[PDB]
Amino acid sequence: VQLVQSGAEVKKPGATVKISCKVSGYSFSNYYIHWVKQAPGKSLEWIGYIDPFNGGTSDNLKFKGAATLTADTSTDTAYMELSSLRSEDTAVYYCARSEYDPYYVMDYWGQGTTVTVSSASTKGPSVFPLAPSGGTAALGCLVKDYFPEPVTVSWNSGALTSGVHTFPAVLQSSGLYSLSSVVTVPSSSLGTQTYICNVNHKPSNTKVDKKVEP
Amino acid sequence: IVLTQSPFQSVSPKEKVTITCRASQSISSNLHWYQQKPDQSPKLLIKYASQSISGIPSRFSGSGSGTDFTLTINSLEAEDFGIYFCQQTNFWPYIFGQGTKLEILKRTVAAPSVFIFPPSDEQLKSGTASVVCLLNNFYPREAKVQWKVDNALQSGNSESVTEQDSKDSTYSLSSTLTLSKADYEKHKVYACEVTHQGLSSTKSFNR
Amino acid sequence: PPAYTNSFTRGVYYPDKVFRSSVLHSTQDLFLPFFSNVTWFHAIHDNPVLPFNDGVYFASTEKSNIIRGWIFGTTLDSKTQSLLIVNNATNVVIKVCEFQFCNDPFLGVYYHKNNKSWMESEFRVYSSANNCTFEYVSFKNLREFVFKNIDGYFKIYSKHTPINLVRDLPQGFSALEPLVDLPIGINITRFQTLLALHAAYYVGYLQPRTFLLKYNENGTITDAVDCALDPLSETKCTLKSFTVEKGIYQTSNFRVQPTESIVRFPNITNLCPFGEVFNATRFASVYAWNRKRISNCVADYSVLYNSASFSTFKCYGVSPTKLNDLCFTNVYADSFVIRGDEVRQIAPGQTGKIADYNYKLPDDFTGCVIAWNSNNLDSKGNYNYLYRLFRKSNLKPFERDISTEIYQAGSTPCNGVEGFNCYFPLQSYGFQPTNGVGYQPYRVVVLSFELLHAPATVCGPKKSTNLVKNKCVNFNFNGLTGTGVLTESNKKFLPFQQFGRDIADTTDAVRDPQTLEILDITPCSFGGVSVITPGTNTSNQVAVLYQDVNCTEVNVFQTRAGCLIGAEHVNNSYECDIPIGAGICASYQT
Amino acid sequence: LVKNKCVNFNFNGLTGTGVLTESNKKFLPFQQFGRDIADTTDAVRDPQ
Ligand SMILES: *[C@@H]1O[C@H](CO)[C@@H](O[C@@H]2O[C@H](CO)[C@@H](O)[C@H](O)[C@H]2NC(C)=O)[C@H](O)[C@H]1NC(C)=O
Ligand SMILES: *[C@@H]1O[C@H](CO)[C@@H](O)[C@H](O)[C@H]1NC(C)=O
Ligand SMILES: *[C@@H]1O[C@H](CO)[C@@H](O)[C@H](O)[C@H]1NC(C)=O
Ligand SMILES: *[C@@H]1O[C@H](CO)[C@@H](O)[C@H](O)[C@H]1NC(C)=O
Ligand SMILES: *[C@@H]1O[C@H](CO)[C@@H](O)[C@H](O)[C@H]1NC(C)=O
Ligand SMILES: *[C@@H]1O[C@H](CO)[C@@H](O)[C@H](O)[C@H]1NC(C)=O
Ligand SMILES: *[C@@H]1O[C@H](CO)[C@@H](O)[C@H](O)[C@H]1NC(C)=O
Ligand SMILES: *[C@@H]1O[C@H](CO)[C@@H](O)[C@H](O)[C@H]1NC(C)=O
Ligand SMILES: *[C@@H]1O[C@H](CO)[C@@H](O)[C@H](O)[C@H]1NC(C)=O
Ligand SMILES: *[C@@H]1O[C@H](CO)[C@@H](O)[C@H](O)[C@H]1NC(C)=O
Repeated sequence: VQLVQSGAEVKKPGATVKISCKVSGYSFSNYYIHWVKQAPGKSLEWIGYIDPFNGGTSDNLKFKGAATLTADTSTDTAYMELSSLRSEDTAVYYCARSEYDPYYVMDYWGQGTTVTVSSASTKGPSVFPLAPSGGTAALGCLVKDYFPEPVTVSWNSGALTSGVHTFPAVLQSSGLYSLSSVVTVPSSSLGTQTYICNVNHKPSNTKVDKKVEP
Repeated sequence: IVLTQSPFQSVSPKEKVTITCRASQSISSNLHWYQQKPDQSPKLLIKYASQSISGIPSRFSGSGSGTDFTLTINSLEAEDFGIYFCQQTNFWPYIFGQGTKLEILKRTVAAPSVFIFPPSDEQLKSGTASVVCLLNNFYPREAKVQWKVDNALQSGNSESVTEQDSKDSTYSLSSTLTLSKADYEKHKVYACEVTHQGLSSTKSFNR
Repeated sequence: PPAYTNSFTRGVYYPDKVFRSSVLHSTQDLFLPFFSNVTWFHAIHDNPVLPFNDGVYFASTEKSNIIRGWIFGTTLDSKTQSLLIVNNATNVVIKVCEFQFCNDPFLGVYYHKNNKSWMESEFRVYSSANNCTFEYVSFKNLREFVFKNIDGYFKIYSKHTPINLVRDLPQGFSALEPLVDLPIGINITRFQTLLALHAAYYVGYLQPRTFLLKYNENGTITDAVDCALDPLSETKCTLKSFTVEKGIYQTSNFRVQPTESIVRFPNITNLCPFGEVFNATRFASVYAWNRKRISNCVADYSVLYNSASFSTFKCYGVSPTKLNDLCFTNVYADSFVIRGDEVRQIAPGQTGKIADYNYKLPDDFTGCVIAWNSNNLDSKGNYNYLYRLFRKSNLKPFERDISTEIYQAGSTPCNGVEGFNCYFPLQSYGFQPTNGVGYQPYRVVVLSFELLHAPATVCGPKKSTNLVKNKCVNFNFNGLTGTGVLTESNKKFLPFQQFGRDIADTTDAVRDPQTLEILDITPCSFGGVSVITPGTNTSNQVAVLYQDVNCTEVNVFQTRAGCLIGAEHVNNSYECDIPIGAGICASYQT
Repeated sequence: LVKNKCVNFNFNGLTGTGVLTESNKKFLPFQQFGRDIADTTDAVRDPQ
């Protein structure tokens, strides 16, 4: 019904990403919580279903991360801590509530846990303005050189909203991500108004705030 | 427990699309279905292959016969598009269907809106010069982004996104021309020429 | 970025407060090993967080005394005890005083005013300190410190000492006496220094090296020799000497080390008959099921993959991922047929129709519940299958109740026949092809096992890996445990045999149960290490002799005595000088 | 503190039994004990 999970990660191959999936909106104990692996550029692939009362869990052979689904009854959290990590263990892992029988019915999974598993470090953006060319000038920010995904690019810390059309990042020559967030701005607003993209990248603890100027 | 789905089916509005989950070897009556819009929690369309779980529109339907397991979807709407997954049940752990990406025709083709940008003063200063072209509200999601350094072709360092799903059920595309500040200054016009259904556009910032 | 350099001999300190004289003393204590990487830094025109590790080192080259501060701890939010040290106008000023931190803790300096540099209160290093569990008050030059948390004692050492060198740590040796001990009790995991903002400084990391130390008359450490530095410096730690006179010594013992490991369990042959359970055409009913014990077999859990397999494979006792190497003791597959929705009624912490009356498994039960649909097969329908609809109470764990007695609903005795308020407890399921999936009989097995705590009979299925030869490995063959070098052999082992052995009773061979063949064994290597040196009166150049080995596992030569590294072979022959073995005598000449 | 006389003692937590004397052995400012080859406590220093 509802599942809250672990945060975004960049994980060493061989390390352990511990993905908590905490039960809200329903009862942890009445449902197998399935787990599924969506990697970037891939489809759903089974890893394992947990049982909430039963620590023993069927795990996928396939890719085997020695995945151990631990059923936490205090916090109502089905954990998937995936060992044997790999660049293909970079993935969005959906914990999937389902019945405790050989009835497997899973509708709203976890919101998804976007976990990179890679040797690369967690890196945020290097913020930059975009320079403009009836009365609408084209300016914005090209986000730069960050890792991993995702990134939410706000504007003026909530003081700029409308006109923004955000274009998710390029996979670039470095295998990294440059996205261009652009707010369509008036020419009369130029010089009387400040345009600052606030580009947050969580895994790397990076906040850089910068002005967009003509 | 082996099944597979068609990689995608591109169908047209008001047409019906029955999406195929075809299981290998043994099969049980129970099977399940999905639509996943990209990068989102897969939402269960069908239950036991005979039952659309509550909350799933009447156009999404399901059935199965032997190895065949079908998600019958009817009268496509331009907003509906997603990736359609199925689940083998029992008979040992499962292969989720590889998904059906829904590409719906009759959506509105448009000339991609070019927001083209030079490197910021701090991009030029630092030495990393990115000339940034952007492509907006064009259907289908297609381009060949040809960066023109002056009028010449740029064979390397020009960046190209694969066109993506936007909020409007349109398709947005980014392209940046990455240069040194030296490569930026000495060529006047960096031209974004985007071949869309065979039709290039022109917008540029004179460097 | 770090720009490294070479530690030389720095970072030797008095490990305690004892005094001695002219006595080489081997102490094993965290030091800065000789000749290692030292992460270097600047103050130019820069003081990040580092690891604290087990200890640290430190230095700096100050004409101007710009590097004045230290901030250690776990966190730097104050949720630890936040250590601190500050040095003000030569006045030592310490604290542990704990505060909220900041991003660029620093110290201010100004250019050429009456008060030099001003910003003596600059000191926005954090917000404000609160609870203080200690307090105190008080290139030309060189400082050196050492910071190590041991037994809640964060030590310090130091030399404020003059130099002439700009570029790096000077080459030279000066001991570090302790200054302080603070019983702070933190565990520092990191730290940061604090500059003076308008000055190089170093870092090592203390390691558990063993030094030979030479105290002098006055008891000031004059010199040291790391033990583990290199071949020679282990010969000085053996002799407790700084003068190693000519001839062959002996220091260490090198042992080749296992590559990975080898498990071996017999493939094929026979196994635990999971199939003779699972594919039995008719399982027993639910009121009376099939308990078939499984004993003394390599488990068959492999083949359970390729088949119709199961409606679910669900393990209530332990993870199936454990089962593979998990060693059972008393194995019981519970083989019976039930209706579909009752697989939900076979599990721990479960009630319903089945779990109450005709079949029972514990709520602490140890095993795995298995079922799969017999719709395809058992039905024709199938009346061979039945359940007990009523009993007077709820079952105990593992009581098969085959009693056919009629359940008496009312007060009037039934007299062994049905009637008013007399219910036949045993109700069959007709399984008709026109009834749905929930009514389908599922063909059910449950592993019922003890886990540990009984002697070894059944193990998990075969983890037996592939086999590697001519290469030092670790191994286990069917309960034979040992480490050695497996090869092919020619010793014809007896068909009904298993081990070879040897005259000292030590295992000399084996047989591979998966493909029967005769593998020798052989210890890893051994050999001792013998440093062959001319007297340190002459040269620090040494030539190591790894004895009694073949030269791989290590300018190399090969002897009859062993693997000799660092002495060029010579086709001459001279009188013996330093005898090695088997008639090979080294010497130092060109 | 009595000298040239076989006594018993506790020094600062150090204990042992021997004949204390006036010694010329130069100790270190921060060094508590002295010692000798066998780890046998030898020289000490009166704290007071
Ligand atoms: C040193 O401090 C650290 C953190 O305050 C402690 O280290 C943790 O120890 C636990 C197990 O005891 C590990 O699970 C953590 O991963 C460790 N964290 C880090 C950062 O290493 C440690 O307990 C302290 N030392 C002692 C002796 O207690
Ligand atoms: C010291 O640093 C160098 C890098 O130049 C590294 O190669 C070397 O391994 C380090 N020392 C040791 C003992 O590993
Ligand atoms: C130096 O430290 C002492 C320690 O209490 C303090 O009293 C003094 O104000 C500090 N500053 C100066 C300039 O002495
Ligand atoms: C030993 O102490 C004397 C004190 O008179 C000093 O002169 C001498 O330098 C000391 N020894 C060393 C090696 O420094
Ligand atoms: C049951 O028979 C099938 C053949 O249809 C076989 O593949 C499978 O291994 C058998 N099951 C067991 C447990 O032996
Ligand atoms: C091991 O397996 C192979 C093929 O799987 C078989 O030929 C061989 O006989 C097996 N070993 C034994 C001892 O049965
Ligand atoms: C040892 O060294 C001294 C000088 O340090 C030298 O005079 C002497 O000859 C050397 N010993 C031998 C055996 O040569
Ligand atoms: C040394 O190892 C080689 C294998 O590289 C072997 O052929 C040779 O016989 C070995 N000799 C001895 C003395 O171990
Ligand atoms: C010693 O002499 C033989 C031939 O007499 C030659 O093959 C060999 O290489 C020589 N050894 C060295 C170390 O030069
Ligand atoms: C210790 O105190 C005594 C008197 O209380 C005095 O005679 C002696 O000189 C003092 N020594 C030191 C080192 O403080």
